[PDB]
Amino acid sequence: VQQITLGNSTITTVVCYAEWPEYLSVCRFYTLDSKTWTTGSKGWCWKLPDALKDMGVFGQNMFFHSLGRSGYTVHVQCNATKFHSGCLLVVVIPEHQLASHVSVKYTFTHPGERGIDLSSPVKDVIYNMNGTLLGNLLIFPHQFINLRTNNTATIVIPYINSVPIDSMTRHNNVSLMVIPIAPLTVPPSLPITVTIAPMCTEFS
Amino acid sequence: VQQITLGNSTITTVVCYAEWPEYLSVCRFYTLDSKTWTTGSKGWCWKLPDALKDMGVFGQNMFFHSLGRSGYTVHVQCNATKFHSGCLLVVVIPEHQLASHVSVKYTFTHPGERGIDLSSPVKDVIYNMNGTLLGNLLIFPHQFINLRTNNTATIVIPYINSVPIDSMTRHNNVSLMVIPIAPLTVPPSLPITVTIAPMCTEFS
Amino acid sequence: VQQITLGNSTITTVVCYAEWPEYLSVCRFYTLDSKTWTTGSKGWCWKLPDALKDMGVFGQNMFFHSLGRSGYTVHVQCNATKFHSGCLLVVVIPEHQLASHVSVKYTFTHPGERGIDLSSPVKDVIYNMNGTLLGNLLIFPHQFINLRTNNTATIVIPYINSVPIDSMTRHNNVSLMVIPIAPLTVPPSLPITVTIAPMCTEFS
Amino acid sequence: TLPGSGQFLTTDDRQSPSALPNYEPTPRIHIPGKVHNLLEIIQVDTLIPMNNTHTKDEVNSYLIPLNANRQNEQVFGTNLFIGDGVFKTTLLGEIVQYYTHWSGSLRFSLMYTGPALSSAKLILAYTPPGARGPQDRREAMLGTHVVWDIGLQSTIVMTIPWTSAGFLSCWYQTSLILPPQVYLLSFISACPDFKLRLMKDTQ
Amino acid sequence: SETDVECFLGRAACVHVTEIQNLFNDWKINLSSLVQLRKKLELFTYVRFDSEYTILATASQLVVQAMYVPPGAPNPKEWDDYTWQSASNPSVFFKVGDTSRFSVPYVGLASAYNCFYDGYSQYGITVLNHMGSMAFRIVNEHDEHKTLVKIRVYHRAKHVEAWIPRAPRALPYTSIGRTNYPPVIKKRDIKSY
Amino acid sequence: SETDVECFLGRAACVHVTEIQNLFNDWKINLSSLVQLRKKLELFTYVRFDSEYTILATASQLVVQAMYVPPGAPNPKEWDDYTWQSASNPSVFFKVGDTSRFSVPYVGLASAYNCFYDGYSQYGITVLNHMGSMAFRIVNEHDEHKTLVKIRVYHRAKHVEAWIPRAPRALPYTSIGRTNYPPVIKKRDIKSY
Repeated sequence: VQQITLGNSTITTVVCYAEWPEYLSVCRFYTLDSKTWTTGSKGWCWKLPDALKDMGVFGQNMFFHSLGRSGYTVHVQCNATKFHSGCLLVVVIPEHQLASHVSVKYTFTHPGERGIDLSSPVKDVIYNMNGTLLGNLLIFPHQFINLRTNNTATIVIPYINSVPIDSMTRHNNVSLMVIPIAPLTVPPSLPITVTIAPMCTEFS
Repeated sequence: VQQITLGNSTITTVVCYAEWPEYLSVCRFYTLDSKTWTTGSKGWCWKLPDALKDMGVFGQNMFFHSLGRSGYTVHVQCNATKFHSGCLLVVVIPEHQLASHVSVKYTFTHPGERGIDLSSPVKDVIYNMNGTLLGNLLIFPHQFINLRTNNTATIVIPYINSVPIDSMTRHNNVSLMVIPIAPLTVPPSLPITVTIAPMCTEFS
Repeated sequence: VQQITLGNSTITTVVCYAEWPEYLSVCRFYTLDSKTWTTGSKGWCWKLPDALKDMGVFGQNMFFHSLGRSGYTVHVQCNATKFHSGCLLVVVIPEHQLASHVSVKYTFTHPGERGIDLSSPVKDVIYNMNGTLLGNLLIFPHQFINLRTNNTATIVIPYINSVPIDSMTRHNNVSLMVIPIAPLTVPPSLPITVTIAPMCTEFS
Repeated sequence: TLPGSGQFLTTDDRQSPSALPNYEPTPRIHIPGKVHNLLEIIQVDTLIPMNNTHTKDEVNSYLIPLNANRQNEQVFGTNLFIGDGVFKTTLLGEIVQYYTHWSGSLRFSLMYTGPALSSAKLILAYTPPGARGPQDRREAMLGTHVVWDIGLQSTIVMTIPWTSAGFLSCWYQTSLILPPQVYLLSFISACPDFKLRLMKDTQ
Repeated sequence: SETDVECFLGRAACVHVTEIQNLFNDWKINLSSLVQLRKKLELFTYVRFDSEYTILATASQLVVQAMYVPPGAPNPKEWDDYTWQSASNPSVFFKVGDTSRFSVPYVGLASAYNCFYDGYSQYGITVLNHMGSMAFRIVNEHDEHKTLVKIRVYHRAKHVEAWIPRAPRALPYTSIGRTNYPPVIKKRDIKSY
Repeated sequence: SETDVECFLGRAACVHVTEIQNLFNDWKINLSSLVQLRKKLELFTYVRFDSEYTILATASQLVVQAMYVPPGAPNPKEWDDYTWQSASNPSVFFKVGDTSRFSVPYVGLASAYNCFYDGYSQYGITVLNHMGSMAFRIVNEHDEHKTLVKIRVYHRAKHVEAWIPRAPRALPYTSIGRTNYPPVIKKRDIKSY
């Protein structure tokens, strides 16, 4: 029901491209720093597997072996009461080539667990970091989080890449982005907890 | 025949108490620094599992989990030609309480991969570090290495302890000692290579 | 076991291209002058059938009939004790076109039983007499003679030529070369006895 | 006529009229040692000129020198670039440099030529691509290796994993016991799984 | 049947319009130089198709060599280089005014070409979508006058396959291989029909 | 399948690049003149393949006769010799700018051509790998101006077979048919990776 248990960890609680992650150990829930959806937030972007580069055995085996191949189950939680409103857009962008704020430097294309706060590569949410309007980003696997309707969003990302295994430290397969379309109106801040659990994680 | 393969490693090449190591991953050959059996050597003492406290995954899991339980296959090699003589005494001493050169300090009872060179706790080889003559140490599982007769000695040590699992960092279950009884006479030094492979290694 | 008897002669003791010599009398062991592998030897080269141009019935029938076709079993022996070291490279080179020390004169391309001592055509062992490195000569049928490991080397050469029979006095089908790779280190000379026995010798 | 008619595409193999249709050429007989596939001859192990520290090419260039009274030092060390450096002139780098992509397993061998009284323990550690090559005997022994006793077994054969660049080092575990300079012989070959594609032309 | 990817991306486009002298130009095969083809290619992340070039050489006031240089072969540096005669570089000889036609297989290293690469191997500099290079030379010798042969190369993607549909591009391009951009939604009020 | 000898040695190489005047050149067919083809041929001792020439004649400021002279026929000594009209010499008539194409069978005397011959029949002078000779003449008559027709001959070995693999050649060549050579192993120390 509401107690998805994965490994030694336990938490309390939309298949991407209808292709379940599958093989050609390290499957646990990593709970990142909770983001504060203020009234003036423009979005968040998490790179995978770069977002898990320092998180225990997953982040260690990411740096030890060069080639790896991992799937994910992404839980994004915006806990709220029945008075709060707003909707977050959780999209998964394969090979999210960023546009610079000349190529974009490595420290920002690979930001790690913190990701890039778009309210601080280019941070213009209207062009999807690439000159494409944000509205046409709905072709990717998404789900709206309407506190009126929902409070959780789950995105099952398979391994999407052109080689069966690749260096996880130089290339992000997918990137989780959470962009607030309707602003938070409340009777002035609201936390977002993102917990990333790698599934079907393969190595060399 | 002569190519015992264990894991990702490969090497070129007497059951203790007739009790094979057995359960209630990390099994590989660790090749220590080769000792130089000079004409004036008095012996060597390796503590287990303390001798493997920093050797990769074995030494890491020794410090991560408190309780552990591991067996060993000890290969002690004194490579020589057909002109060299001498015999080394490889003995395994369970709960080898040392006598000080007041209790004996931790840095020497737990010497790690280097062990204690008895030619530098008390280092008197005649009393077995405890007031017992060296000759009565033959009740333990031993084998002589006569370069006339042999060049290798293998000692299979099971887990010998009074609790099923115990803290490996504060208590050495067994200690490998190699004491030269007949001195090396040659027509003036000879290397000894000791390779310790943990088998049946258990953790909490 | 160790007494290969061929004809009226008796001696005390790697198929080339896996093609056994075969027909479309004179099969005996000819023991050449023993070579002295000194510490400063660069190699030996024997031409066949030119190396047997004066050895009895084989060398006589080589000059009487123009066209002939013969196979060989080449025994190269470097007799030694169990203190001697070194390795000789016995290679068979089909159509070994030599490079001159303008074409190369007949007296040296056809040296007879003595062959060419490369320590005296071009005699540079590094270029295989042709501008090709000596290391890439291992594609031909070879065997190393390590006095540590072996003391004999046998090379079975079939008839390798583009016509079924050809004039043996103007064209060498194969050439035996023995090139010392590891130099002889001894506690300062060592004999090499080469005995060539023609097999499957055909004439017009 | 469709587009591209009357062109001469050099890669278009077509049948053509024979200028001598009556000439019956000399019949083909079976000469021994036919090579149908280049994977037949890269299976044969050839020497590696590993001692490039020599200023000229000579037979000593095939000899890796080993020295007595050496413990924990490095014997030799090499990269796996199959188009430049030490491998460019071996049979592997001489056929491999005709192509662009080499995906296949290798068989790397060594042979000790020292005296019958000499013995030594060398560590043959294989570091896969992406890690840094070991610079001491302990990082190498803690990895994947084979303890080859030169005194007992004079020849070792090591199967290098499928690669499609990794390092290879050698260290003295024990000191070399000399009799009352020694040389090492290294050989390289290809496993039968070695593919080759996009044949190129070096200029 | 016109909405299939074999028909949408698989139409002959002119990927390069050059002009040679009687001297040469090399060009990295990059279909993304065409904003009409680039705007169609960027609705997909990976796309794998065999190539097919039809080359039309026109004079302006003869034989044209069309050489496909595969990945890893050296490009010509002079009109009289040895690389022009390398046996591994396929070249087609056709007259000026006529048209040449050949096909190159899938020469990428991955299972598809990379239209976007989120990482480093230079964020856009990737060798997976490198199809090689084309060099052209009018084989003649000291012809007493110089005639400029305009060459028009028409590439047609065949056996087209596409994956990972992407958002359509609304704004123009500024660089090759990079998504760096310098209002597309035109203003109307919101209630007026 | 690219490592088979039918594909490795069997690719069209340009064996000769000449230039004729509006007068002739004879050339002993010798594929070993090309160090790119010679370096491929010298990894084998004997190799037997039927031949296939595609001849491209280009003008520079017409009909080109491509005559294959078999072993033993007399070569032309003047442009107006009787040997040009000998019925046993096959000749192909094609226009300048076009290309000719024909095939010659295995015309060697042994069961394979001899790439190396350890002996005398002149250590390299052997008649077993002699494939004959090619003579070219622009059939015209007192044309009021002289036009130089560059001819590019492309030979492609087909039905390739090889034997006796040899050591690969590391150093350059100095003569035709002789292995006479004038450090290839580049210096690194030996322990440094």
